[PDB]
Amino acid sequence: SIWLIVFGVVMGVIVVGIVILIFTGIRDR
Amino acid sequence: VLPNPGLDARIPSLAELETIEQEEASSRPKWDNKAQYMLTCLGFCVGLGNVWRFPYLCQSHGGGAFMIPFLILLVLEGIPLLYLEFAIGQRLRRGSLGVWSSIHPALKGLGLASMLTSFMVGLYYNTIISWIMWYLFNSFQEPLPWSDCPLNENQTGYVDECARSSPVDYFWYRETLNISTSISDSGSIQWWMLLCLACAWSVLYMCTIRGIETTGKAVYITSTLPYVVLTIFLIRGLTLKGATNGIVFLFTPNVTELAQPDTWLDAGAQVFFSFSLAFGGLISFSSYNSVHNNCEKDSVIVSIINGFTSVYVAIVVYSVIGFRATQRYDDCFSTNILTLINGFDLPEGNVTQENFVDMQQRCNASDPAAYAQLVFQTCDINAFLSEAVEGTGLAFIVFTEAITKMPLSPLWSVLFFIMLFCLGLSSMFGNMEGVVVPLQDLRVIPPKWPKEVLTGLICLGTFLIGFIFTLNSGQYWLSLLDSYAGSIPLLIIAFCEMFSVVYVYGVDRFNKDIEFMIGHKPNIFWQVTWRVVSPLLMLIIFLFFFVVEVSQELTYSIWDPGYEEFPKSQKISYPNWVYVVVVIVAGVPSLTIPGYAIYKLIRNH
Ligand SMILES: O=C(/C=C/c1ccc(C(F)(F)F)cc1)NCC(=O)N1CCNC(=O)C1
Ligand SMILES: *[C@@H]1O[C@H](CO)[C@@H](O)[C@H](O)[C@H]1NC(C)=O
Repeated sequence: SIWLIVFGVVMGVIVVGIVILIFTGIRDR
Repeated sequence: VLPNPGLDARIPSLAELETIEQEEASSRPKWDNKAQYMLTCLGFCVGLGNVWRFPYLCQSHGGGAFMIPFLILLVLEGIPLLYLEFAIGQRLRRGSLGVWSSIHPALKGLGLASMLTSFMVGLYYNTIISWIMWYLFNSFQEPLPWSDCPLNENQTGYVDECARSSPVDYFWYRETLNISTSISDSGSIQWWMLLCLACAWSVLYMCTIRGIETTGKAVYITSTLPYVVLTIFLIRGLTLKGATNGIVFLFTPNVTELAQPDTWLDAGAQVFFSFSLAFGGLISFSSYNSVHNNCEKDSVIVSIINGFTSVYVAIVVYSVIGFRATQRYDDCFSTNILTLINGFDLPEGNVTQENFVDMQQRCNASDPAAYAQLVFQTCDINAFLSEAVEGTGLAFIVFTEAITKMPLSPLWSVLFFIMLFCLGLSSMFGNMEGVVVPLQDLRVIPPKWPKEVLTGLICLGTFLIGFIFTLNSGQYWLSLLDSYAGSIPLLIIAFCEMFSVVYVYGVDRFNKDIEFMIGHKPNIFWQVTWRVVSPLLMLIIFLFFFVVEVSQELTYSIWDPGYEEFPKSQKISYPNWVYVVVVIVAGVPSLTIPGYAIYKLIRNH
């Protein structure tokens, strides 16, 4: 579904961002 | 003026403020730049609550009969609170819970009522954001999904619901909400709504993960995009066929309703929702500024933008309202032309709007019997412009229908839902601030644990509470928060903030404090409003608010396909149990203020 696939893409980039951000904090030492 | 002993111990010394900015570089957050703070204040005083509520209340009272009271109470009750919150935060270097607890230990209740209010308005606005995302996810389709109706098992009959209503009305109520016929009919969870709610909460967490370390970079796109896109839509809205019809319609208010206490009460309560006053985010955010930051100039700049943006968004809505009403007038007109052309077989194009009533008579005289069966419509445009929209219709019914009638309809749908999504987000950063900072200041989670852990659990907790608005009967629940239940607490907190800063902390100390921070005592404008105007107005509005708004029987609007005059409005009475919910949602926060104060003056004994 177009809405589903757009949703998935948005979720993916958002969760990836979250993961990068949390990891960035782990990097901050 | 009220006896407050030990105040000087609890609060930072005036001389200690000069030796705090360069030695508290750690432990406390700092704005990287004044721009970050100004963009955060912009997003919280001109997010949703301004841009979402104001236009609805304009068209639910009168286009211009509501802006007058709104702009009066913005100046006389809003600017004063905005300055007060900015200054008190900047002075006492703490959040809402830290600030009121340090002015007097019995006022920790004021800070707990702001955290709960902030919780509840966050829960409301993030459901609106989940709907906005549903519509943004369906905006990548050349024929927008709300432009057409579904068929029947015969794949030859349009769905009766859509047929009786519209493609848009059906996409809102059936394809999005899957709404039930009353609040008592709970049904179950709409999985596709649940996926949108998770998306809303998850994006919010990505932006608020390290408070202002992360939200201060987010605001560079989140508080700048909405204003440019709202400028583009202003142009497109003005270039509409009937745009000016609505623009003239909000600047010719009926004055008979300028004398209606409901117009004053809604404007009263809108001033606190517009600025995000009495939530406590503003106090926390101003507490991260330099002690020598000009908070007076900031409050005035934010205010001017708040008023200007309120009137601007009303122009963008009414240009689209005017466009819808004019395409109805025309449509209705073109069908009254087509009834007598089909009845008297006149040449097409012979009968026009210019020559219609004459033709009606010329034809009536020719064959009155053959004119009698010709049912017509009585459709003046002032009857179309003044047709109020219940609920969230302005966003998901009026603006969505009008975008389909525009060319490149998918590019205007994506811009519209991206604008609203960023406004939602900017507003959600303030509301999250107002829940996270108090829970940090209640030392409830292990200090060792990173804030990231606390932020995450608030997002999960509130996400789980928001499953009630994913039900078949969710909208009905969200419309209870739209009741006076969502407002009484805000009016009580705002009054108590004003009173406690002026009479419990002392306005005289507060003036010496501001004079230290910005270099001049606040002028006679602030003095009059802070000591009499704002306080008296807040008390009056609270008193009369119960006199009518609260006294009136709580009713709501149900979407029942099985109802006579079906696509028309059937308001019913909420069940008795629902009223109990309104009491707890509005009472608990309000009663937290005295409740905690009475607890503290019986522990002392
Ligand atoms: O539907 C809207 C806003 C729509 C809108 C706003 C701005 C724009 C812009 F022009 F900016 F694009 C376009 C649409 N508001 C509903 C509302 O506030 N309530 C609360 C009280 N009662 C209710 O039930 C519903
Ligand atoms: C809508 O609600 C009804 C009643 O709860 C349910 O049977 C149906 O599966 C739901 N889904 C859709 C797509 O309407």
